[PDB]
Amino acid sequence: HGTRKWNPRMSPYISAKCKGIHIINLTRTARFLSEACDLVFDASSRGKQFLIVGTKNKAADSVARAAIRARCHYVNKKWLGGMLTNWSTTETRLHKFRDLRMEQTAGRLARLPKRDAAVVKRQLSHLQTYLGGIKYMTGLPDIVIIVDQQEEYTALRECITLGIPTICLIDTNCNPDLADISIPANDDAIASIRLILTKLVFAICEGRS
Amino acid sequence: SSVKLILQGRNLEVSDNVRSHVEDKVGKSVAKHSHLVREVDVRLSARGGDLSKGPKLRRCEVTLFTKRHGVIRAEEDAESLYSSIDLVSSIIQRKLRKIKDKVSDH
Amino acid sequence: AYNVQVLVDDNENEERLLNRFRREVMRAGVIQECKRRRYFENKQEEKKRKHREAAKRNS
Amino acid sequence: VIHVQASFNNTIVTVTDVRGRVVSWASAGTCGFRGTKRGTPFAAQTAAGNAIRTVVEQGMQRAEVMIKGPGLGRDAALRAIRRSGILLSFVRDVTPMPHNGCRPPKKRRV
Amino acid sequence: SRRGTVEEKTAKSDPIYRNRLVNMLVNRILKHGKKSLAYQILYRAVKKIQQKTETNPLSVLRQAIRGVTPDIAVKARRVGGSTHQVPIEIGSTQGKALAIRWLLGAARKRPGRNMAFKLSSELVDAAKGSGDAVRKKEETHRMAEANRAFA
RNA sequence: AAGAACACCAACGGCGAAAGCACUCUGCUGGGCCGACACUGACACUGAGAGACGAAAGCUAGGGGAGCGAAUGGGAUUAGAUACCCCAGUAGUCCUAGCCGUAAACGAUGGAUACUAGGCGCUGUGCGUAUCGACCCGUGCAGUGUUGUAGCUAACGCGUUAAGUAUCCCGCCUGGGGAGUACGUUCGCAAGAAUGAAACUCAAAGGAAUUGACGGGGGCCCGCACAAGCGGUGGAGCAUGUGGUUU
Ligand SMILES: [Mg+2]
Ligand SMILES: [Mg+2]
Ligand SMILES: [Mg+2]
Ligand SMILES: [Mg+2]
Ligand SMILES: [Mg+2]
Ligand SMILES: [Mg+2]
Ligand SMILES: [Mg+2]
Ligand SMILES: [Mg+2]
Ligand SMILES: [Mg+2]
Repeated sequence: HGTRKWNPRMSPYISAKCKGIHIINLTRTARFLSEACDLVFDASSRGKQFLIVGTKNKAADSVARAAIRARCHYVNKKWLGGMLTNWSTTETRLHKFRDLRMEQTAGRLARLPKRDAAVVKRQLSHLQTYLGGIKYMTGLPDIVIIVDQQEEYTALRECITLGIPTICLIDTNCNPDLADISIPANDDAIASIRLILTKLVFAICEGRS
Repeated sequence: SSVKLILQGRNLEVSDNVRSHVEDKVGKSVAKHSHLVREVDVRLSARGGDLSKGPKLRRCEVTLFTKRHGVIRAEEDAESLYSSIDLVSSIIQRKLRKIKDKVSDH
Repeated sequence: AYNVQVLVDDNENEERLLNRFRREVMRAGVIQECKRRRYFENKQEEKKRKHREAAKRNS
Repeated sequence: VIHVQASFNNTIVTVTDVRGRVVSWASAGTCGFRGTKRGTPFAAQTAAGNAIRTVVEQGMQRAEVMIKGPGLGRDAALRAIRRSGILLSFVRDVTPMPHNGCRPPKKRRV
Repeated sequence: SRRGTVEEKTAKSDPIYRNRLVNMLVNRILKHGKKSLAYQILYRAVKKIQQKTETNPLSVLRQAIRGVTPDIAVKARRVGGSTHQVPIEIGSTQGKALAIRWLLGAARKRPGRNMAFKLSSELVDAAKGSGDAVRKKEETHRMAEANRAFA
C-alpha cells in the first residue's frame, strides 16, 4: 500500500513497486486461484455449506447479492462474537429469531400495548441486522470465506480455533500464515473484489451440479 | 481535666483497682485535647474461660463525644482486662490527634 | 528599560485596552517568568517544566 | 509619570514628573486597608483614585503609567486611571529581568 | 436541593385590597396555622394607621418595604481561604420576603398592648426613617460596604 | 562600587569514559565520524594486582563574600513544635593550591565480536537523481530516540542500542536479622573510606501481578446531608424507661 504500510511478510509475493503506491504480484496468486477454484469446485460437489464474511461498506451489498446466486451464506454486518464458536447461544438466538417471524403473523400485536409492541419491533429489527444470511444454515459450515481481514479480525480467529480452512486478504495489510488458501489483491476497489468474488462464486455454481 | 466518666459492668462487676486503671490510661490520652471533650464513655465486658465456652476474652468499648460534632468509636479485644484497656487508649489517642491535624490544617 | 509598549491615545472603549495589554504581555510571558524566578528550581523541575510547556504547545 | 507597583500583599502608586521628582502618592495601606485586603483588585482602584484625583486638579493632563510586577490590582488600576479626565501615551511595564543573576529563596513546603 | 428547579408558587392576593404583597405579609404572622386571627391583627392595624396618618395605608406599607429592602447581603465562604465573608446581591422576590421577617421580627420584640398596635407603630416608624428594622438594614449594609473587597 | 550567576535561543538537541560541559570571543589541545586510489600485515579482545580521573558535603592554609542559606536567635502555629510558616542570619556556597574518594555516581542492565522482520524522525558525513544555485526526493555508513514481529522473561516488560541467538575475559550473589557491625590491618591532618566475621536468633524476608478495602488522591452523582425556613430538645415542673446505689 505504501512505504509506511508494507508488511515484510509478503516479500516473496512482491514483484516491483512505484512512486509511493505498491505493486502486487499476479503470478503466484494465479496458481492459488486455480488451487482455490479447484478446492471449491470439488467441495461443492459433495454438498457442503459455505459462508462469506463481508462487512466493508464499499462491498456490503455486493456480498449480499453474491450469496443469492448459490446456497451459501453471508455476514453483511459485524461479527458480534462467538457466531461459530459459541454456536449454542447462536442456535438460541436463531431458534428465537425463527419464531418471531411466526409471532408477527398472529394477531397478538393488537392485545399488546403501544410501548410493548415497539420493543418487540425493535427486538426483531436488531436481530435482522446481524442474523439475516444465516436463517437457513442449520449447522456449522465446512469452509468460510473472509472478504476483509482488518475489519473482521475476530471472524478469522474462530475459524483457526475450530479448525476450518479459509480464504483471506493476503494483500500487504495482514499476515499470510493465518489462512491456508491465499488470494492477495482485494483492497484496491470493487474491481478487485467483484473480479475475484464473482469468479469464486461462479465456481460454486458448476460444482453444485 | 473537668471531664466526666461513665463505666458499665456489662457482664461483671466493676472493681476499684480497675476503675483506677481506667482513669490512668484515658486520662493521658484525653488530657492533651482536654479542652475539646466533656465526657468519656466506657463499657467493659468479659467472655470465655469459666463463664462461657471458648477462649477467655475481655472487650473494652469506648465512645467519645467532643464539644464540636466529634464522634469516636473504638472496640478492641484481648485475653486480659488491662491489656484491652491499653490497646483502646492507643486508638483514641491516634484518632483524637487526627482531628486536630484536620482542624489545624489552615 | 521596558518590555511592552502600547501607544494608544484615545481608545474606543474603556475595557478594550486590556485586550491590547493582556494579550500583548501574555505573548511576552511576564507573569509566568516572574512566578518562575520567585522560588529556586532545580534541574529536575526545569526538565519537568519545559517538558510540560512543549507538550502544551505541541498538542 | 505614574509609577505603580503591583504585588500580592500590597499595591503602591507614586506620581512623579518626567525628571523623577514625586509630587504625591498613596497605596492600599494609606487608603485604610490592611493585611490581605491590600492585594485585592478593589483596593488598587480606590488607592489609584485618591492618588490621581489630586493630580488632575493640578493640571498636567498628560501622563505615563509604568507598571512594575504582577498582581490582581494592576489591571483594576487601569480602570481607575482610565476612568478619569487625563490622556496617556505609554502603557509600558518597567519590570526587572535578571539573566540568572542571583539565587532565589527555597520553595515553600506548606 | 440538588435539582435546582424549584416550582414557582401561586402568589395569591387578599379579597379586599386585591394585592399580593399583603398576603405575603400575613403568612409570616401566624405560627399555629390559623389565618382568621391575622386579619384581626392586620385589619385593626391598617385601620389604625389610617386613623393616625390620614392617608391610605397601602402607600405607607409599600414605602416601608421599599426602605427596609437592602437588595444586598453578606454570606460566609471558605471554599478559598479561611473565614471570608464577601457580599452578595439579592433578587426582587428574595428581598421582598426578607423585609417582612425584619418588620414582624422587630414588632414582636418591641413593647405594646397587642400585635396590631406593635405592628402599626412599626410600619409608621419604619416608613419615617427611624425603625428597628431599618437599623438592621444599616448593620447588614455596613458589613457589605465594610468588606467591599472580595476577602 | 562589589560579588555571584548567564533568561530568550532550549529540544523528540550536541560532545565527553564517566562525573559532567550552555552569556561571548581568542590561544594551546584531546577524541569521534566519513571518504578514498598512501601504507602496515592479526600488531586483537578482556583485565587479577596497580594507576589516573571522579557530583555535592567536609577538612588544611591564603583571599573574597552581593544574594541565597545548615547552625543559632526572635516572632507565630500548637497540649507540646529543639519542625513545617514568617523576620534576621554564621560556617559554607566563589577563586588559587592541595587533602577526602563517597552518592538512586541509574539505563538500578560490565566490555568486545557475529547473526537475527519492520514503521516513524534527529543529528553528523558521503553517493546519486533533481532546479544539478542550495533545497527537496532516493540510498550507504556511524550514532541517537520512539512503537513493534519472532524469541526470551515468574510477570512487568526487553526487543538490531536485546533483558533474543552465540564465543572470549573480568567482577559479583548463595535465606533473613545480628551487620556492612566487632577485632586486626592499609590510607587519611581529621571526619571517615576500603577489606570483613562470629556467637545467638526467626521460618520467614522478598519480587511481579490480581481482588477488594482505604486515602486530609482525582472526576461525577445522590439523601432534610449541610445551607435557608418553621417548631422543639438541652433550663423549669411532672409522666415514664436505663444505669448506678440500696434492698
Ligand atoms: Mg581491578
Ligand atoms: Mg564543594
Ligand atoms: Mg557505593
Ligand atoms: Mg548523574
Ligand atoms: Mg550498582
Ligand atoms: Mg556501570
Ligand atoms: Mg518495544
Ligand atoms: Mg507490589
Ligand atoms: Mg440547617
